[PDB]
Amino acid sequence: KPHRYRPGTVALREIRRYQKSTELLIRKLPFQRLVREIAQDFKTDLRFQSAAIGALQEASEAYLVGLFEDTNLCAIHAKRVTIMPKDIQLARRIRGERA
Amino acid sequence: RGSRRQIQRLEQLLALYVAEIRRLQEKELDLSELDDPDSAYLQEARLKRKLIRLFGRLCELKDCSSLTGRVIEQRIPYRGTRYPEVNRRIERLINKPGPDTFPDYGDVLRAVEKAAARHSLGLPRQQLQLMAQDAFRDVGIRLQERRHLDLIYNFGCHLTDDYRPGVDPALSDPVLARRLRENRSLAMSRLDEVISKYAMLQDKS
Amino acid sequence: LDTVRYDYGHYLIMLGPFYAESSWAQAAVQTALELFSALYPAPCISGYARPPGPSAVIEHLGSLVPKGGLLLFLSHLPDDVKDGLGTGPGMQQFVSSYFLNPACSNVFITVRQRGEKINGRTVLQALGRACDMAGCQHYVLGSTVPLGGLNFVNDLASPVSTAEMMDDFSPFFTVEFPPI
Amino acid sequence: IQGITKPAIRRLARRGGVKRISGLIYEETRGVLKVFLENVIRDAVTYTEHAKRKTVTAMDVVYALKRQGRTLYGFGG
Repeated sequence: KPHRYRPGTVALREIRRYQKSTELLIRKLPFQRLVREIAQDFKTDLRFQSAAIGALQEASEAYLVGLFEDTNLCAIHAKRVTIMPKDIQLARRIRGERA
Repeated sequence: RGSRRQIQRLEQLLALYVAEIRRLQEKELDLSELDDPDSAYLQEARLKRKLIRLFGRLCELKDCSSLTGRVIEQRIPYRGTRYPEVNRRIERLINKPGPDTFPDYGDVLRAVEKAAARHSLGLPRQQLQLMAQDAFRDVGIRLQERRHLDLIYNFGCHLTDDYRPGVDPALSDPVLARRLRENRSLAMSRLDEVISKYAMLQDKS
Repeated sequence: LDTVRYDYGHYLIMLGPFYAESSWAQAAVQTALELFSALYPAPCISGYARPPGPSAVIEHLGSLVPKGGLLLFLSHLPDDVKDGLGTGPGMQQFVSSYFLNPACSNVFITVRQRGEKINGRTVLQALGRACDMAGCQHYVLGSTVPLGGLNFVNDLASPVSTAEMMDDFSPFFTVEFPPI
Repeated sequence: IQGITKPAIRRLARRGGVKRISGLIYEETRGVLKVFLENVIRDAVTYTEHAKRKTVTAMDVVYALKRQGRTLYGFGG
């Protein structure tokens, strides 16, 4: 239990959200461009808040890890077997919905 | 103490980075701004990283070791067998550092047969595997909702922050409710047919 | 009272003890508050709520919160209730027995602590001193948070810091609020 | 046409407690990702233009996320 730091000028929950955001896996240009692809897709042309791209990324990876969590949570094996859409569809069959 | 005078300039610099991070978080982007590698979004991410490592500099500057307030950090203790030193080896799944510490069934079985072997338990592969399955699903779930929890804790920014659940506009204007029931229909339809798409596709094997 | 906006991450405090008897304690809480506005004159209270009254504690706590919910600690409960702990959600039931039904002479406040030590005092500390001098008991129960309605964390083992109450903590024994 | 990293996906997978994966699972996650975003934005925009606005808001996206079933469950009560 070594010492810990709380700064005076910044609320922690802000610093924890910033550190949370720097943690995201996918690179942010690829993402930004995938939202472009879906917007130019939808024929809707609206400016997006950058705050809203933020929300979309945080939530997307939430969902994806959520699906791998779901798929590994039903794996009973004799040794490691590599994971296939068989397995994801079975995991989803058992639990479902989101993450 | 003339140095203690300098450390607060670093702290308010932190305050400044957060000022500009919110100024960028508000800036709105059309589509061509969304192809931009220099866009207000990516600027906001460059700023967030420069902040967090200023913070880290500063943490290692006060001896205080770098970490901040997350449920990820606390080791999650587990005694779910009736056998406490199986839970010795098992309880440090987590002792492995940071995120990405999360097992599959194989790992739990290796740790339960580790604590079976070197502690010399000697119980059949039967109830050994009951212990391994019960435990794996139990801590799988506990860990999952611990992560989810950390998500609803720190999510979005000061903009998403102010959200009441019952000012949802769909409530007073049922035309909107109509449209949204429609979109959710579409959404679930698609999810399930894409998952089954790659199922019945990988059947090509 | 001066007000400031309600955002997540403030502190929840309760001012009071644990006509007639309720008339004495009253004179103290409102006294301490005044003293506070004097001792620390910068507008940090977001969400004072008494109303309507007299009403069951959790209902008092209901009108305190516009968004999200609260997370409070078992060590920072009043020693009268804290003592009845020394067994899972079995104890959720008891802490409901003490903090749900009983009707309060107490005042619940949410104060925001933002930098800016005044004189010697912090927010929590100027409320500490103004409270003691005013002859008034005060418990800092926990902090205001995005998740859940009412969330208790098991604090009994190690206490939380006066200051370290804003961290994440993952509760057991979660309690939904009331209706209107 | 360039995608998103085969390692980044092997890394989301690894985060889910998954070691290695069938090849085609790579592109499955791509597909799944894109479906998700679609019907979040679809819902977000539905708000945005109902309220008659030229910009999609981080609030619009919260209102959409919480509508996605379990996804944001627990937030803001």
